[PDB]
Amino acid sequence: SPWRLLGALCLQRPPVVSKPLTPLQEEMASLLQQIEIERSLYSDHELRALDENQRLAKKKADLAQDLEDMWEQKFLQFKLGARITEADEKNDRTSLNRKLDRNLVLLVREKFGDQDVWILPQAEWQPGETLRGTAERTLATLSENNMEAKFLGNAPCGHYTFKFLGAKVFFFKALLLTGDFSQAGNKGHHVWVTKDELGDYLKPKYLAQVRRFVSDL
Amino acid sequence: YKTKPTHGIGKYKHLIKAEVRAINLGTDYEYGVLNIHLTAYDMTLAESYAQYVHNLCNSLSIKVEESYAMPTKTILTTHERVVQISGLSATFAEIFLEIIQSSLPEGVRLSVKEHT
Amino acid sequence: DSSRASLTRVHRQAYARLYPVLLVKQDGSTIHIRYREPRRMLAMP
Amino acid sequence: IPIEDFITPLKFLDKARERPQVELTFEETERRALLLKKWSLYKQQERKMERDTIRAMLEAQQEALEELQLESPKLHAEAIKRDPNLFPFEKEGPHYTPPIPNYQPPEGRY
Amino acid sequence: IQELRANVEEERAARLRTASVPLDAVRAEWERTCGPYHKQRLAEYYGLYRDLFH
Amino acid sequence: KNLGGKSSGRRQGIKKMEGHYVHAGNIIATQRHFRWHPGAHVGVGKNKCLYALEEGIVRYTKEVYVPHPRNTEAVDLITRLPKGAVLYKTFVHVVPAKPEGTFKLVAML
RNA sequence: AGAGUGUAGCUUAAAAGCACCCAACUUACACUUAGGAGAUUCAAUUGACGCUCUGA
Ligand SMILES: [Mg+2]
Ligand SMILES: [Mg+2]
Repeated sequence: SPWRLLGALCLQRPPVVSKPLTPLQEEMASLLQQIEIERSLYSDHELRALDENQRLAKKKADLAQDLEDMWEQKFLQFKLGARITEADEKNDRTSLNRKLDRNLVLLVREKFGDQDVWILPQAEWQPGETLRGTAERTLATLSENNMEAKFLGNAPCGHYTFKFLGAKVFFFKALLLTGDFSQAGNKGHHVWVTKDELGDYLKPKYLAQVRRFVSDL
Repeated sequence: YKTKPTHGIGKYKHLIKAEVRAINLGTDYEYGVLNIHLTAYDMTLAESYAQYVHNLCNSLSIKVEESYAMPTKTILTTHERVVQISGLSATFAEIFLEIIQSSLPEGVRLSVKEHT
Repeated sequence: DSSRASLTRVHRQAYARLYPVLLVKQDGSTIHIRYREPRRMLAMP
Repeated sequence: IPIEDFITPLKFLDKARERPQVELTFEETERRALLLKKWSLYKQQERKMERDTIRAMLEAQQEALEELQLESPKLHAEAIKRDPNLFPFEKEGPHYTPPIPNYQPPEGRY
Repeated sequence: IQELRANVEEERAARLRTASVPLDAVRAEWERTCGPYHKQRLAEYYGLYRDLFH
Repeated sequence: KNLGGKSSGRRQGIKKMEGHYVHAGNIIATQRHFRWHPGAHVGVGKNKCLYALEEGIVRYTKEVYVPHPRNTEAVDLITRLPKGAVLYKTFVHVVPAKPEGTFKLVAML
């Protein structure tokens, strides 16, 4: 039966910025703090922060604070980069730096003649071209950037077949170990969907059923 | 007794086993004995995630071999936490190595190193 | 679920009183580590 | 060499005398044990979400390998093949921040 | 059984292993439900049925 | 060069077979390793020998082996079998014949 | 559109028995101890809310 030879590429981006805790975790992150503190024994810091000042009032009966006021002046010194470089952009769906605590999947819009549907970046493959290199042929056919992707395997994930001449579309995988997104203002419409925007741009049962193997977390 | 129908009712050693190249024989393809290194500068965050991946292999039925450590380097001590793993399918080598990757707490570095 | 294995404690009994020290390795990649005399911002060249 | 560091530190023997004052209040042990309950309810679902995906991602992968088999029976012999280039595999854990500014690039390293 | 786990001081004693149950009250409820079916074992075990109702 | 090896047979084995009437203390089966385990009304010796404890009739059954928890050479075996497996040994019972005594009238006071 | 249907994850279970969660001992696992939550999808065997696919 005639299938239109077309795979896809569900790219994953690993978020490099850790998600901040829930306050329900933080009460337990406050409770796991103190129990770590009490169950110990005679630390080197308070051996030289307590027993010196009892001996110093002992000579006053007849310093580690300048350490403690200097070491706070390096935390106020080094300006922490925020977890939030996302609300200052807040529309920048074309940038990989759009959301930083969540994982990102590329989604380039295209156009057909008989249909007009937002798509995951496709792969018109050759039969004698293997399926795995077809995933490598996809990063380097349209976007032409130097995104350092690595892969998982030649296993598929989910076969979806919208037929008109049959079909089968093979949803593959990749991970952005790094990315050199040259000409980031490309001609296209690449939208970095975390998770919740899959129902915002991919409507049907053939593209809002990709969701069962994207990393929710 | 040997002449009886209940002969060998009490044999038990055939339910115990009382005593590596990669298994890709023709179609059944498995990985060899892996190592999932875990490294940080914390005694907790190097052992806490390496307690996780053991209990995740226990739930997802993967034959763990070892959970030892490497002796530290003076550079403040470097902590290494190495989980040996045998047994991965075609299908499972993806779903393991992603959820393992996606659940590292804080700057902890990974590995699919192997034996020798 | 990278908030899972981070909620923890030094499990040991022969353990000191350690403080949530912030460490940069090479490029501002700051992460928490338990460490004494809390200098509270670090780096390596 | 079978040398490690799971030994006890030899300087930790003598002056263990800091906090024998280990006593806790009766209503404070309510909320503390009410939290360790309500965290024990928390991690049960925090596990049960992950165990949902460990099936729900999985059954499609067998289904696609069934939907690879029927239409293309030469080629479900290469979905069971394995990659060699995972041998120095690595992913570092996520951080607090995008990395930095340009500079200031210093430590004394002793 | 949901309501008893809604009073907060009801589970105060429960986590201090020190709550109690009154045996007079359970008894006059025990014979309501299964106190008949418990007496059937006891009269079977004491051999009443195999002797007095054949 | 092969010396030794001249020992006589130890004459161990079943003394009282199944169905055989037994009196209390009659040795049922002398053994060197535990081949038959002691069942109801059957005791063990120091030399692993089975002797009857009541007057009755010797029966051999196959029973489910649950060892003692303080027996680690056979508990660490028990914690190694697959999840449906159950061990069986053969046991020697004595179904006691005579009752323990009857109430007899001694006097009419 | 329809066919199958459905006790919390499974039950040739009738509100249960295992899995499962967490804390303490464990190198970790395991064991054990302390704890933790769970359900008959509705209405008179029965018809309409949920899932799975057969089709468009
Ligand atoms: Mg001889
Ligand atoms: Mg002789």
